[PDB]
Amino acid sequence: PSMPFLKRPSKLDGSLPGGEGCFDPLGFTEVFSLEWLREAEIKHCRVAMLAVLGVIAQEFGTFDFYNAKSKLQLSPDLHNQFVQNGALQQILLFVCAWEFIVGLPALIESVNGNREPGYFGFDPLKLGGTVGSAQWKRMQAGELRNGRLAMIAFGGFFHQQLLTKQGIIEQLAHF
Amino acid sequence: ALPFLSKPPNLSPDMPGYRGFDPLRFSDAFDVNWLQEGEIKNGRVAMLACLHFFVTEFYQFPFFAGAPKLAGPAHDYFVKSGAMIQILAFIGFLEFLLHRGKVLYSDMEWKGRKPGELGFNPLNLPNDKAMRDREVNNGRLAMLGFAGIIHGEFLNGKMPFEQITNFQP
Amino acid sequence: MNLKKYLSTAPVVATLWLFLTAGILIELNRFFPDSLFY
Amino acid sequence: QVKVVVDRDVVPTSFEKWAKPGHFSRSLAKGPKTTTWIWNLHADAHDFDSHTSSLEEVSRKIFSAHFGQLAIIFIWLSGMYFHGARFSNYVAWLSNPTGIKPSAQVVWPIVGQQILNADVGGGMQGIQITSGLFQLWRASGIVNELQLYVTALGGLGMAGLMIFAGWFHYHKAAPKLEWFQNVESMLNHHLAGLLGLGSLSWAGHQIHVSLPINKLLDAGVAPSSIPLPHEFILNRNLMAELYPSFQQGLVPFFTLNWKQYSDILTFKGGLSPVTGGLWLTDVAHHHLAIAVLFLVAGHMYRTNWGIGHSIKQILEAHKGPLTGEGHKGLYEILTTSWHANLAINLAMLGSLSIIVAHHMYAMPPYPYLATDYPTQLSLFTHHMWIGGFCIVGAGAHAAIYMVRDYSPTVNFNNVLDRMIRHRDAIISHLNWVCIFLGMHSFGLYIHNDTMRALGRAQDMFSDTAIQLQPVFAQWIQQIHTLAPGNTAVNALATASYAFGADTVTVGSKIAMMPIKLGTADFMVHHIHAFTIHVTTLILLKGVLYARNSRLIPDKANLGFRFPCDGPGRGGTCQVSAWDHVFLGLFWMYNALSIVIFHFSWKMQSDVWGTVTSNGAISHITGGNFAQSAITINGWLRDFLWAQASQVIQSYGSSLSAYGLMFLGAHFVWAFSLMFLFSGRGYWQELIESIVWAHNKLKVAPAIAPRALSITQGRAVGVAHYLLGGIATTWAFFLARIIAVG
Amino acid sequence: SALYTHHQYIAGLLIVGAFAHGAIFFIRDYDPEQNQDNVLARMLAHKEAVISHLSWVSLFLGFHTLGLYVHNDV
Amino acid sequence: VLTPCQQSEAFHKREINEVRTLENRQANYEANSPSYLALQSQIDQVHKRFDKYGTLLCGQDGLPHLITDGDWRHAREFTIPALLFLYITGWIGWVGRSYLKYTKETKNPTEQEIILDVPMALKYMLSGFLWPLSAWQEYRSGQLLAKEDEITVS
Ligand code: CLA
Ligand code: CLA
Ligand code: CLA
Ligand code: CLA
Ligand code: CLA
Ligand SMILES: CC1=C(/C=C/C(C)=C/C=C/C(C)=C/C=C/C=C(C)/C=C/C=C(C)/C=C/C2=C[C@H](C)[C@H](O)CC2(C)C)C(C)(C)C[C@@H](O)C1
Ligand SMILES: CC1=C(/C=C/C(C)=C/C=C/C(C)=C/C=C/C=C(C)/C=C/C=C(C)/C=C/C2=C(C)CCCC2(C)C)C(C)(C)CCC1
Ligand SMILES: CC1=C(C/C=C(\C)CCC[C@H](C)CCC[C@H](C)CCCC(C)C)C(=O)c2ccccc2C1=O
Repeated sequence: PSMPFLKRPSKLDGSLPGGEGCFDPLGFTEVFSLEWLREAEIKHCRVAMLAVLGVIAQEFGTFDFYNAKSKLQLSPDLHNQFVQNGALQQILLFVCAWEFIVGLPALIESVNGNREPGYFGFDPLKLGGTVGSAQWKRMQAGELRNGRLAMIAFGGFFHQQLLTKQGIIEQLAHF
Repeated sequence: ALPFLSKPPNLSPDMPGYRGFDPLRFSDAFDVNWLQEGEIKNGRVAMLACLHFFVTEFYQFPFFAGAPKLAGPAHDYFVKSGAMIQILAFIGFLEFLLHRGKVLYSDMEWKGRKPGELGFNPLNLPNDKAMRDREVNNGRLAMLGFAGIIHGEFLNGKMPFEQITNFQP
Repeated sequence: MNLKKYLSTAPVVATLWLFLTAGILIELNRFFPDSLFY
Repeated sequence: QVKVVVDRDVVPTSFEKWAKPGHFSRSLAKGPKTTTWIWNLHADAHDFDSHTSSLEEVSRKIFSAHFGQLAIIFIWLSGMYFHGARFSNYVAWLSNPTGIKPSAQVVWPIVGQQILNADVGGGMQGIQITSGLFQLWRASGIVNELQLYVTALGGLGMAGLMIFAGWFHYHKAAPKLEWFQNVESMLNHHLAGLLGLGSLSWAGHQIHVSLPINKLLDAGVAPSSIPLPHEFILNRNLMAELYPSFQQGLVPFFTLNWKQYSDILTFKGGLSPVTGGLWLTDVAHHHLAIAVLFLVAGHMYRTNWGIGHSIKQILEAHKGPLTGEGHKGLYEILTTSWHANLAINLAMLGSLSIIVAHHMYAMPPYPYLATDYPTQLSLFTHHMWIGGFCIVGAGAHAAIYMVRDYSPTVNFNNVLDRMIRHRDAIISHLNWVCIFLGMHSFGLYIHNDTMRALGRAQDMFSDTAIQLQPVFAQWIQQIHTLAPGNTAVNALATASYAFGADTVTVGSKIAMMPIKLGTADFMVHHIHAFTIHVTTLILLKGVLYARNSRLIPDKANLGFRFPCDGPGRGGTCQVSAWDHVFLGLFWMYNALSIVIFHFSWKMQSDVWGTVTSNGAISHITGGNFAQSAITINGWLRDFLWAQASQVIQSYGSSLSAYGLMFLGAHFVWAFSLMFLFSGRGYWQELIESIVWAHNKLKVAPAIAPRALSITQGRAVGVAHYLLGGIATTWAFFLARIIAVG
Repeated sequence: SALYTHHQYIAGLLIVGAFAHGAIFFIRDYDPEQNQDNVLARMLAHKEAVISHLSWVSLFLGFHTLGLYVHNDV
Repeated sequence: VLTPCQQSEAFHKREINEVRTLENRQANYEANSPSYLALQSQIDQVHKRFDKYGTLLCGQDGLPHLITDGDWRHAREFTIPALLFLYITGWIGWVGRSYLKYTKETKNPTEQEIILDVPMALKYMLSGFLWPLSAWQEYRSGQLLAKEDEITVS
């Protein structure tokens, strides 16, 4: 098939930046028109890369004056420390300023089909921010791969709780 | 102007203060010239209104109030004292002559190329040039700074002034 | 594209206005409850 | 044969046609020149056999619409599981159920209405449940809040699968009609696949969840020492302690040594004396009986493998002499006309819901259900009321078949229209039975009313006076006493304790007492047979005179929702097959209003109440039925004057919202009469006399303000007469039994 | 308490009769040619204002007894 | 006789009776129950409720009556929300009249009323703020009214 897999040869996609191929074994692009899903893939992979760098950076010891970590999940020590602090509200609310205000119409631009649904502009880099064909697509696939690895990697950075009950660095300090 | 192809609204680029920004497409349905007039007027009266929060310092306290730097119940201090009704008489009896059509969306008097009425302009060094843009930036800045002074008076309540020096929550 | 026409119909804008003024009454009756003066 | 042909990309999914209201009807896409277009927009929103005669497009529309209905039901049950999770006192209710009154909904604190938050115990207040969700969760074995949250989120998950399923089955994969007229497969999967695997899998839940959990809660274990239903399947050892037949595994099942499964499954009947519910051994064994019995039942319809029946060769084979043709045509009626299927399924669905009510009051199947009497009342009453309305839906959609989808070529001399040949002899004998039962069901009440009012109580119909002891019901109830030794050989107790032995009490609350039926209960059963026969009169007159009466011999040429013909024939108001359904809704209100006024007052006199020291008895009214149901002043006084007193004095307390939904429902009931009595020949130029007052001030509305039409101007009188009339008894009933029970 | 309610229901009956023979007067007894622009013809002329304002004052009271009674009852 | 309500006896009888009656449920909970804090807030909302009705007139019933004469001592009772209200539905009525005399002269006035043109709607919603001296100046042009509209036989 056009897939590098069992068989479903180019159900709808293939020209998108999956450089190792078009994966799609379950019928989502069959009936979801794929642009919504591409925005969901890219937005989840961006926020997952911020998630995994958040977990690592919080495990490398930074607090102005707060509670010590011992984990970075399981709400009433970490997550529901800051909600009752009245602290994570605004860092959600500016995301509301990002999503409802300048992300929801952009998603509308990612419905009518004039978006290429990454692309909030945003290249503050000289000598390497090629907007064109080669480096833009081969770097968009790199954002995509490191973002997907951030998605599963953040799954593993969450679910080391039952036989861990500890950090990830202290998971490395035991086997 | 906003990069993700969100720039065919009902606006026009030759309008003063233009920088290409309406993601929630309020330019549609709301008469872009009247919205421009509302941004100009909110900017100017917000501009004066936060200028009052800079002239709460010792100058010009003529015998009537004696209670400076309150900014909260100061509204209660001058509603209670009276004559803020009379400053609505001052603004109301001016503004009838400012616009002369004086109704919000019905019959906006688009005559003089610009939301600026009669040229209240005795000094009159610029005309309606790109000085209008640096009126708009000094209007929007004086909107958000006005809000920051008031919410600084809300939760802290300490100082409109001395939050700038070394005072932090 | 034509969703905003559906959000301009009679019952939907009836709910987006009576919901709104309903919230004016309820949010104006949580902040100042028992208001028989003025 | 059986094959599934599915159109793909049927309808595009833009919001374009949402901007065209009334896109669907070419009779209604003209746009509103009048305001009657507004209401006809909603009266034609689901006339699917009026959009287009093409049954393929109709059948796609309905089959996709069912998923919208199931989507609203999964939003509803996910709502009940979340209000059970975050807002209810269910975790505290699980500790002591007979003391803590069940509450989920916790009223937001605005002006005054925070007083509706009833301090029902559990440390946390809120308005009291009467729907009985906590009893179904204790039966289902939900221990803590976590299963309520997770099952709520799975409820939203299935709601998403039903929205996506309905969108998927109207727009981008929608089937052909040949899929739909493949009905032996439809029965073949609903008897077996839906109900068979439903009852079988539910027997799985009860045996592997409820039997250990409601053995532990029957033993009185606090809801912290109870292990999860999780932990009963990692090892059989936690269940072999509870039920020692799990130690043998499935080996006695496959060797058919089913005597070994007497621990898990049995046939005991009766009630649990500790929880006041049915034995879940009996209930799990029961769902196994529905399991094997329905999986037997599903496989009698030949689909592809040439094994099974077809409905055609069944209905042809009953070629009886007094019908002539036999049932020839009914497989072509019921697979081409949807409205006839809706008539049958609403009749059997509604009568099933009535059966549900009668089987829930006397065999209370949930633990601690008969203890809290409001959940025992309102689950009789609610299922009785939808169980009513669905029968009028049968009487309507039978007529909607007879007006639209009747065709005499397929339907010639069969069992169907041979009724309509002698529909005078149908409706005339219903007329006679209605008069005979009205005299002998209500003339007895005017009799006892007069004889009690004339002083001569020696001439009444009481037990002391001329008695009317129900012979047959007492005899067969005496058979039901003699069941579990004689005929139900392997039983222990009877089918209920409404039949046989002495009462079952849980927490000094009478769960079920043997109901005594003497000479007043008799006459109320003749009320019920009477007002059932009147609805059968109006809903068979609505069907046999649906298509072509002898008054008006062209009704199919006029339609179903036509108002009338005219003042000719001396006046032919209210003559359509819809107008009989208009009448059968009022008689629905009558018939069920005296069903529940039999229920909630015989079982406040003969069953419910408390028990005191030495097993002594105390009812709520205190045996005050047979000396008082025989009259109407005893009925109205001793029931509607006396039981109202806890609804009426309910102000200043948490029962005052029923004191608002009591008066406001009297308002809506009384407000229907304005629509029922008057008509649009008044209101149209009353309104136009107001249109002068808008034309004077230039406030003429561009959609022209008509009055309502006639059929809307009586349909709304039904829908207020029933909303106000039903919500009166709603607020009266829940404010009565919450105030005591 | 019997005389009061007696003469009140008789009173309302007799008003309703006076208006009912009002309508019998305007149908089976009214001649708008001997009443050429007369006071009765003037009454039939502006009757839209009369019905608009009885409908107005009725609509004012019925939202302001039921408004105030449902307010006091809530 | 309407006593001033802050000193009437049956008024303060209702104060003791409702603070005590609602207070009876407050001893059903511990010192840190959420319901106990809720009834703290409710007791506060009863003492504020009875102090903020001080300048009313509760007679022998102990219930605060009102006066609708325009006595100017009872102006906050009736006439200030009277003029306030008449301003609000004069706003609403002038908005609706102005929008109907918009859609009366459009392409298709039927489709204008199902689907409200929220551009022109929210034009007239906000522009109808000063309806006394705008409706009055459109009355002086002889344009608020009409003449020779529809009528029956005579
Ligand atoms: C054994 C298979 C099976 C099962 C379980 C069902 C179950 C159901 N059918 Mg159904 N049906 C089947 C086969 C089956 N059908 C076949 C073969 C035909 C064609 C002859 C039809 C034709 C048909 C019609 C025309 C209608 C139904 C309807 C219904 C629903 C009745 C409402 C109810 O009880 O809610 C209880 C709800 C549940 C128990 C949830 C059930 C969900 C589980 C996961 C089973 C669904 C599996 C699904 C059918 C598999 C599709 C394959 C696909 C994913 C590849 C119920 C969900 C009615 C309805 O409401 O439409 C949806 C309806 O109008 N069915
Ligand atoms: C309380 C008011 C009331 C009463 C008494 C009735 C009574 C009746 N309705 Mg009914 N109906 C009512 C309200 C009422 N309706 C309302 C409000 C609606 C609105 C939807 C309808 C709609 C309706 C329909 C649609 C139909 C009926 C029918 C009937 C008759 C059923 C047969 C029967 O019971 O005969 C027995 C009679 C009685 C129980 C009445 C009391 C008779 C007493 C017991 C004996 C006689 C008294 C006395 C001795 C007379 C002699 C003395 C006198 C001459 C001086 C019955 C006469 C059906 C019909 O036509 O008949 C089958 C029918 O199809 N009704
Ligand atoms: C419809 C219900 C009903 C019934 C069953 C009765 C029955 C009775 N009433 Mg009565 N009553 C009723 C309604 C009813 N009432 C109403 C509605 C009122 C108020 C208007 C009254 C007011 C009233 C008074 C004031 C008194 C009674 C009294 C009585 C008793 C004697 C009357 C008598 O001699 O019967 C006469 C009976 C007949 C003439 C028989 C005719 C009917 C026969 C049985 C039909 C048989 C047909 C047959 C089955 C055909 C098939 C077979 C064939 C084909 C071969 C009797 C128990 C009296 C009493 O003292 O009570 C003890 C008395 O003083 N009643
Ligand atoms: C409970 C019974 C009831 C009620 C309330 C009314 C009320 C009214 N009738 Mg009436 N009527 C009745 C029975 C009733 N009638 C009966 C039995 C008859 C004999 C058939 C008539 C015959 C009749 C005639 C012939 C006329 C009236 C007229 C009127 C109106 C008088 C003007 C007025 O007071 O408006 C005030 C408005 C009200 C009292 C309406 C009630 C307030 C509502 C409930 C609030 C609005 C809805 C609320 C928010 C709930 C929303 C519901 C929810 C689904 C969202 C008024 C609506 C006249 C009319 O049109 O006047 C203009 C007229 O000419 N009536
Ligand atoms: C366009 C808005 C509008 C305006 C200005 C008026 C104005 C008037 N109506 Mg009214 N009316 C309206 C809408 C309006 N109506 C609607 C929508 C209905 C149907 C419910 C009625 C039903 C009605 C009746 C039945 C009667 C009047 C009467 C009157 C007159 C007396 C005032 C009164 O009591 O009003 C009555 C007010 C109501 C019944 C309730 C108000 C109606 C709605 C809720 C508010 C209207 C706002 C509007 C929908 C906003 C839409 C435009 C906006 C989206 C841009 C007055 C000329 C009476 C008359 O003839 O007196 C001389 C009379 O008897 N009206
Ligand atoms: C938010 C936070 C900040 C505030 C941050 C912002 C920056 C606040 C400051 C905002 C500034 C921009 C206010 C600007 C005021 C400008 C005044 C009002 C201009 C007045 C001109 C008027 C008089 C009109 C003049 C006509 C001009 C023209 C010449 C005509 O011919 C005639 C004539 C004279 C009428 C801090 C850190 C500074 C302080 C904190 O407490 C709060
Ligand atoms: C207190 C007093 C007084 C006053 C009073 C008065 C006098 C009042 C007025 C009022 C009045 C006294 C009124 C009346 C009423 C009446 C009525 C009630 C009428 C109406 C009518 C009817 C009812 C009918 C109608 C009609 C029609 C419809 C048609 C034709 C015509 C007619 C008219 C017949 C006096 C001064 C004495 C003195 C002192 C004391
Ligand atoms: C009162 C009455 C009417 C009049 C009912 C009128 C026409 C309907 C009044 C209610 C409608 C819904 C008012 C329309 C108002 C719109 C909802 C807009 C209002 C703004 C917001 C509430 C959305 C009949 O048309 C009628 C017909 C046949 C028999 C009896 C009667 C009858 O008794």
